[PDB]
Amino acid sequence: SVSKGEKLFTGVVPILVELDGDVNGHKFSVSGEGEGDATYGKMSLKFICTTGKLPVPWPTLKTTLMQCFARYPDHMKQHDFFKSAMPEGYVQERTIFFKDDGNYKTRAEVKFEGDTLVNRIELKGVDFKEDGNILGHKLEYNAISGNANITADKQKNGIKAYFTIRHDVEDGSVLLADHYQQNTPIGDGPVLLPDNHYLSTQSKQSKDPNEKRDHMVLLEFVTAAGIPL
Repeated sequence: SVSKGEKLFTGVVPILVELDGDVNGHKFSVSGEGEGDATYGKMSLKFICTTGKLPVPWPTLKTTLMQCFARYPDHMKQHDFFKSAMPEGYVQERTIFFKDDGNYKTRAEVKFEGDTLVNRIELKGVDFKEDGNILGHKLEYNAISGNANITADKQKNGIKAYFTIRHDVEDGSVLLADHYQQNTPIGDGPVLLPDNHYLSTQSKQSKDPNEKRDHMVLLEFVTAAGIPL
């Protein structure tokens, strides 16, 4: 027996995201909603800080706030761990090390609740500088793109990923955010353990002009690559 989780993604899937965060004791929550269309690698999303002003920059939360919506080429479909874990889902854990600043540790469960793909997340950040580029809100609000490298993790029946995001800082410098990721299935069914490959993300990031809450609107396109036909 093999998984049939990928069949859950052939159409447009509603998305719901919930995050509770605590960075240097500053607590906050974020909710998000939108839709995923994995056939085209697409997600349309809007996130809102439900506790008032977000105490860290939106760009620092982007990667934390659903690699199951990636478009895998037909010739790479046997390497799509993320959909194979569905509907029971996966746990996604990261540590994100911000160069010369603190780190985020995140734990998420990504799974279906009925027809909705839900991403529930805890985030804890420690050791940040109150006057640094993060807690001081010195990061440009601009889209991020680029690659997430994926490798099998057979010992955990899952995957690992690694990549670094280069956040633009308002002084023209770059803040490097070194990501280390581990995903494990929640259910006990069959999963796909991939050969090495990457996910490439193209993003367009905006504000809703009528929205008074602190928020972020994204249009993301994510494609698997790195294995030749």
